[PDB]
Amino acid sequence: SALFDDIFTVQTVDNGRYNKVSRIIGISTTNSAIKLTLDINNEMFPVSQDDSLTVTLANSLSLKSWRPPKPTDKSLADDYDYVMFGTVYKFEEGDEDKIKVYVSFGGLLMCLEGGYKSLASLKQDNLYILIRR
Amino acid sequence: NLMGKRVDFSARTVISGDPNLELDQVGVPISIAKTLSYPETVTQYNIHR
Amino acid sequence: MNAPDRFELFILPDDVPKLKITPDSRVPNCIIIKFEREDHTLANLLREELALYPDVTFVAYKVEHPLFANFVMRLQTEEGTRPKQALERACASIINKLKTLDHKFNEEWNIKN
Amino acid sequence: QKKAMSSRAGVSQVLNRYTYSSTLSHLRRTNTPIGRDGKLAKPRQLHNTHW
Amino acid sequence: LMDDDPVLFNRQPSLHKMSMMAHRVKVMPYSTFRLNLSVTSPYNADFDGDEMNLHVPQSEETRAELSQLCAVPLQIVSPQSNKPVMGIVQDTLCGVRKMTLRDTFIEYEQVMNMLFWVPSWDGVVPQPAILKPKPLWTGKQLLSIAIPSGIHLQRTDGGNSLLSPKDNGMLIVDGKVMFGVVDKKTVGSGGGGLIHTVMREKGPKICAELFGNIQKVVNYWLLHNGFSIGIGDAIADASTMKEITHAISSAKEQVQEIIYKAQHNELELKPGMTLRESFEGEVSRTLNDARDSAGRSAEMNLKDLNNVKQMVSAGSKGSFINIAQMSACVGQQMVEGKRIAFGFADRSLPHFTKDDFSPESKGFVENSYLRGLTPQEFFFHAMAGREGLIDTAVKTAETGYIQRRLVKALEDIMVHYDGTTRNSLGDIIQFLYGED
Amino acid sequence: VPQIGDKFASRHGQKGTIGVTYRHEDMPFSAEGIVPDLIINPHAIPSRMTVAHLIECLLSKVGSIRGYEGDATPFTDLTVDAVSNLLRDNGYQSRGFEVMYNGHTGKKLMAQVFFGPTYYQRLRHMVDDKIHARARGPVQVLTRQPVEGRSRDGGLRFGEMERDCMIAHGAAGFLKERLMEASDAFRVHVCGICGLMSVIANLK
Amino acid sequence: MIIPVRCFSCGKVVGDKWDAYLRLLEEGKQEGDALDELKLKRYCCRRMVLTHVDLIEKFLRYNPLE
Amino acid sequence: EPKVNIINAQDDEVELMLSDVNLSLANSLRRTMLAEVPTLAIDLVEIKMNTSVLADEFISHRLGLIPLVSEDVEEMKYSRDCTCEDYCDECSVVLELSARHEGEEGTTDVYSSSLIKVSGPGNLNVGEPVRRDDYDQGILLCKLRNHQELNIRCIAKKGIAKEHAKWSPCSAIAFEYDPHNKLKHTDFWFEVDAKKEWPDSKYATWEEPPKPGEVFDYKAKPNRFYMTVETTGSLKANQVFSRGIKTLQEKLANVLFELENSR
Amino acid sequence: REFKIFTDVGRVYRPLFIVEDDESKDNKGELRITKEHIRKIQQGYDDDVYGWSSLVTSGVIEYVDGEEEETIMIAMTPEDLQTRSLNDTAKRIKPEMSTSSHHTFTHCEIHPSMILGVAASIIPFPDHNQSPRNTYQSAMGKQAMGVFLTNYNVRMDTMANILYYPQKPLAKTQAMEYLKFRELP
Amino acid sequence: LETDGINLAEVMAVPGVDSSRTYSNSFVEILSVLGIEATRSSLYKEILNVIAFDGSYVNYRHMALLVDVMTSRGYLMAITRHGINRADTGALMRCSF
RNA sequence: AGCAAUAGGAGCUU
Ligand SMILES: [Mg+2]
Ligand SMILES: [Zn+2]
Ligand SMILES: [Zn+2]
Ligand SMILES: [Zn+2]
Repeated sequence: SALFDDIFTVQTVDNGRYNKVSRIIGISTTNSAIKLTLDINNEMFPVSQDDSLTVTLANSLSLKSWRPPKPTDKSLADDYDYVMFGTVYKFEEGDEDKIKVYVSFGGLLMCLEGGYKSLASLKQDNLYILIRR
Repeated sequence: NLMGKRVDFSARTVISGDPNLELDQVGVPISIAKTLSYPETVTQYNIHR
Repeated sequence: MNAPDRFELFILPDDVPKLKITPDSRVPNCIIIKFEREDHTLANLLREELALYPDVTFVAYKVEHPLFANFVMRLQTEEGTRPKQALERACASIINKLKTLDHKFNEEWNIKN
Repeated sequence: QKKAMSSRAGVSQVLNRYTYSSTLSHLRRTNTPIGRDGKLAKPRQLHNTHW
Repeated sequence: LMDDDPVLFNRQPSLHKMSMMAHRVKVMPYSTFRLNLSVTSPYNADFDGDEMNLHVPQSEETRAELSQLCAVPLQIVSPQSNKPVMGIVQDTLCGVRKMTLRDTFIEYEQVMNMLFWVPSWDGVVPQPAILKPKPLWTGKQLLSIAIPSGIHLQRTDGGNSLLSPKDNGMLIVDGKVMFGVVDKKTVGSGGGGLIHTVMREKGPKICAELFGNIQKVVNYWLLHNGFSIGIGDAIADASTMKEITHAISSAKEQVQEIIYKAQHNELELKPGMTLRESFEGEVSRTLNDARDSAGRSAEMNLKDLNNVKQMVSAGSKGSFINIAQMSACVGQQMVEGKRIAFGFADRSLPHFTKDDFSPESKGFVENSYLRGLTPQEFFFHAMAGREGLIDTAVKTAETGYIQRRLVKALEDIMVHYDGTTRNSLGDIIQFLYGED
Repeated sequence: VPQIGDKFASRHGQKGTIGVTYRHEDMPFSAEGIVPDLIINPHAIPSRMTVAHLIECLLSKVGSIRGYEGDATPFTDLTVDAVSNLLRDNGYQSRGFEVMYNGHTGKKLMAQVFFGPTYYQRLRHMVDDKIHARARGPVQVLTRQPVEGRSRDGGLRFGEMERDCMIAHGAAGFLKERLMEASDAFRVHVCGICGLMSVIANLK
Repeated sequence: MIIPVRCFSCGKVVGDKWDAYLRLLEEGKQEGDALDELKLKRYCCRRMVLTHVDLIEKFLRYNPLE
Repeated sequence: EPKVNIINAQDDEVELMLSDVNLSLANSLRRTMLAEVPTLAIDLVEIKMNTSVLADEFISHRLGLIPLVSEDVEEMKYSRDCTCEDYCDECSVVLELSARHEGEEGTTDVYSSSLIKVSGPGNLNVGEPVRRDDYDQGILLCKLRNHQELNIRCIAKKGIAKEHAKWSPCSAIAFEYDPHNKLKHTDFWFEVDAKKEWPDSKYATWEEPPKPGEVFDYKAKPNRFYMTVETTGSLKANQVFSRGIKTLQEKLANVLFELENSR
Repeated sequence: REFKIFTDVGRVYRPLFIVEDDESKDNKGELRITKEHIRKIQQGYDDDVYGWSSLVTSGVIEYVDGEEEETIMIAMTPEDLQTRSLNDTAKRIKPEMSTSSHHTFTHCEIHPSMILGVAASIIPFPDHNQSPRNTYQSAMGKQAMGVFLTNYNVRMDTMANILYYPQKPLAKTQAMEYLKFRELP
Repeated sequence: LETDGINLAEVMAVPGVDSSRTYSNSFVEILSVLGIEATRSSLYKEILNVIAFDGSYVNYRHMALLVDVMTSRGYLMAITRHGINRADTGALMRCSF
């Protein structure tokens, strides 16, 4: 029920500009040349260098007016630690097999490279990102 | 007296700022709102008022 | 010369109701309440009490102008529940909490002697 | 009195009693009767010798 | 006089057609007039004593004329420079800059209040940017709620990428902010910004309501966040003070070297310019660059939590020169284009020696306002401020005369139904208006 | 009694009028319960560069805490650092910032607020001495136009530049109505042959 | 003119402390210590008493005209 | 679940820690005690002969600002809900002040202790101007020289601080929570380090400082509130607190009543 | 090569300290006023009424008009009379004054704040403001409600405003002791 | 080249000068030498220079209208009483100015 | 159902 499952190894984390927000860069451990840049809330999901993150991209959390979740219901986000919602604002079907996707998580930005055969299904309107560890 | 002249039905007072007014709204003091007037012809849609 | 009276904050006229309820038709099972002659003291108390109930989906208030002593409150609830009953429930809960607080303060003050 | 024109105006003024410092300042005021007929900004300038 | 009556509202002097505009009435106590704060720019008004005039139309033709030609929403874009004249100002700008920072998050209850505060909210709670472990909204979402849908804006600031490491540039898709701090470059009165776009796409009414939506949301957020400024916001740390004073000392040495070169007759003149005027121009260049460099040091020292820096970065008040003069160096004072003249015999003040051309003698203020001016610097700065006040007082009469003569010269000129531009005699001034 | 629209100033060129008044419970408070008499806007300091205003607030706070009068004579060896040292020795944040709470919610403010005593002045310009409206009233004998003066119940001048602005707006009817029906409109009879106002008219 | 009854900022009653403050000042105690003993702890209350100027003494010197 | 822990308790002030309550509740209590607790204050002054140097409305303002004993003011009625014409005995308290200087040297001070209660809804213990001790001289009202006289008939009525500050039972309600900023509700301005440059709260030692190894908690809400109520002597501190609670209770009961009786 | 003596009426003048400038005694280069003069001023008499005029006639203060001011070298403060040997990042840098090898001062300011007038003397820390704001305060302070006179009750004027509860300022200038701003705030 | 002083006709003739591009900042000289349309162009250039000196931008049509009114009669009509009141318009307009 | 004019001076906001 997910669009892009993968495991990433965090390379650099520039806390830097902000206080609650850090930008991370990570290459997939199983399929290199897949790069991931992602802004994350430090206070909600602190991340250190060389850590290993299971990163999921999904078009839904199921298995239009936001209401707080009950304990009794279940969704895909129940198995993860950090879930964000975003808007795809650029799909770069560019060079030979460089495909860049741009997602805006309320101003927290993400970029995802890789071959076309990995990110072809990532051409949507809105995307969820889920993270473990 | 010809290029410019004094006119009736005018008012003047200090201005203040109001974050809660709309852009095309002006807040008018009650005393000025009662001193100034508008002539409204009586018709069959506004006679009760 | 244009200053209104300082007692119109609290003295209710005879032609002005204390409370007036209208429904918000845009979203289901929501109501708009205007409290006349009240201010942040009651509004914030009620808002933060109601915001912690599971069955309350939306609750908010505003004082559109500081020079007028009223506030308006939007409250939505789930399908089965009615926002009015939740409003009475919140009022009763705050009343009970204040009664317990008063009882404990009086006992503590007596013990301090 | 009959030569009010060609005579200096404003040589005497009503003492300002709005507040005490206003009175103290009015009693120490000075006026150069250059007049406003003329846009020479030079005599209006704070000058070194004013120190 | 009753609510929603159109009345003509006016402040003198009425320099352009947007100094007198028609407003809708709302009756209030407390004998002042009340204005929304975004219309204070076309009137050139503020709230420190000003008075404005109100004219009541006495017939239906004049009511309709006011409401359909002079109404405030219709004057947002001006023909003077084909750009908007009303913008977001003076606290909503600073607050929206703070609110649309990348690391600004809002909990559910404050989000709920801000949504209810929006007059045009459609009753749909936006999904939070973060869903786990705690629902958090970013300020960009709450500001995008204010913007109407169907608006697209894109701006690049110094070649930023679509991933915007600095959170610069601007991207708006269907009325939602993807990245970019919202500051003067987006909600100001400049051309091509958000206000101009909404005016051109949606009309004057929706553009007028945009001001109110943004003002209300940002004002609530700033009320519950807070914003202040103190004596500490003008203070730079010790290392920056060392850098600033070193730069000023280096510039003083440079000026002393220029003086030595001029006195031993080895300075290189410039075309159409005397040796003394060349010396003065070079010294003025050096001291202006000294002040600019010290200001740059002070600006780099300021943290992102510095309140002066936040106000400057938002563009709502102050600029880099203000920071420089408060924290680093007031710099050189000019009277009538030159440095401080030798009002005494061969000196500026009787505390100096004869023929002393050093920066301090001829009106260089080495201190900042925070540090305090010396009596000499105080007097020189007083001369400069007096020159400014005289200029403001004296040029306005020439300007008003010029504008009256221009109006009388051009008062009878109208575009006619055949496209031509003719005067009252019927004579052609242009065969097509604006040539387009 | 001071009200909305009265003009007040501090001793550093910082003039302003009252925009609104809040009661004791509505105003922001510090943890000691101190509330301000007056809340001015931060955007008046940077471009006006009235640093003396902030320095004088800090000195006044220290003087009121230690029970003496601060010396603010110009061109003395006093510094902001010494004042901040005194203030910190008195148990307050050395830069005059305080943690204040929102009066409406009691929640802390995310930003700290520059807080302390300052000497303000009550200027002679009161709104109640300026507010004037006129519907109809006395006219001049000679011109039959509204008289001049607030005290005389006069009217406001619709001068030449107001006419220019109305011309730019293209509001011809409004301009005619300002200059005729809101002012000295009259009726005269002319001779259809000679075009002079030498017509003797007996209307009854 | 005459000592205000309340503190402007917070409303503590200071009108019953002016005479005690003057008595404290006669025996040499400096202003801060006198304000401390009168239990004025907030600087608003302190500046209420510390900055009062008693002008009624000057007004009372002109003979009553009745 | 709500809890109270009194830390200091005397007649004029009470210092207490409030816990297990929402911040809105604590702030509503602070606001109610500041603004909506009824007291008694002079609301109508009648001058018979005032030949003092002070003006009539100056003296009237000062008399209105005089604290009066208001212990029993809750058994009294607002002067706008009584059938009576010009003040009766049950919705008002009438005071008299007579002062006079005889002789041609010295100044006679007119104090608030010179106010004399004449009528009032007995045997209710309302009306008297508040004295700190048995030997208190009260508030300074005016000063008198030779042959100058003051003859005043004051009326005292029931009111709240919303209408006018003279009805406020409280001076300053100190109020704070979370001395160590564990919730990160504030964001400290600093030059070098925010921990050195900011003084500790007076209740810092009442809570454990955060450990260096600790991570931020996003579940913690404010739960302990330290507040110090002070009074002007018109009401006692426990009375101010209890009647603020009761006034809030009756405001909520009024809302509930309107809701139920709107069906 | 001219010597001009003026005894005209209407010349504006101001007092200065007299620095001893005779180049023949160890008393050269410092102020002629000493601690005996201040002791006499506090005493109120000389040790075999001692006021300002006695200082003027003893040759320790003199008056100078604008023309005479052309020929003199005024030290700003009594410390400027001697070059100091500092490095205080807080106190303002007193100007270097390095071009001139040896200063020969003839006068010293009594106090530099005396250049201001009556209205500008109310301003606290006027050297931390941009000059237009000082000018606006100089204009606006004359419109400030206070107590113009203590006999306002036996006077009959067209208009009068009296503040109910005037307060002296918490931050005060030395000049206001002479302007009575603390006596009639 | 830039110069002080003005002699347009003789400098335009000097060999080595681009005779088709010499320009003067005195548009009365332009009118005497180059005609009225070149005078209009020069007038617009001067007005644009004066306004845009400080970074101000006035839309083209306003300055175009101002220079077209000043060159409509074939000669330069100054914005003064000596220019405005020498027109053929009605007496009441001219007197009102 | 009816409240002078002309001057000078000081100020307010640009
Ligand atoms: Mg203004
Ligand atoms: Zn005829
Ligand atoms: Zn106080
Ligand atoms: Zn009764």
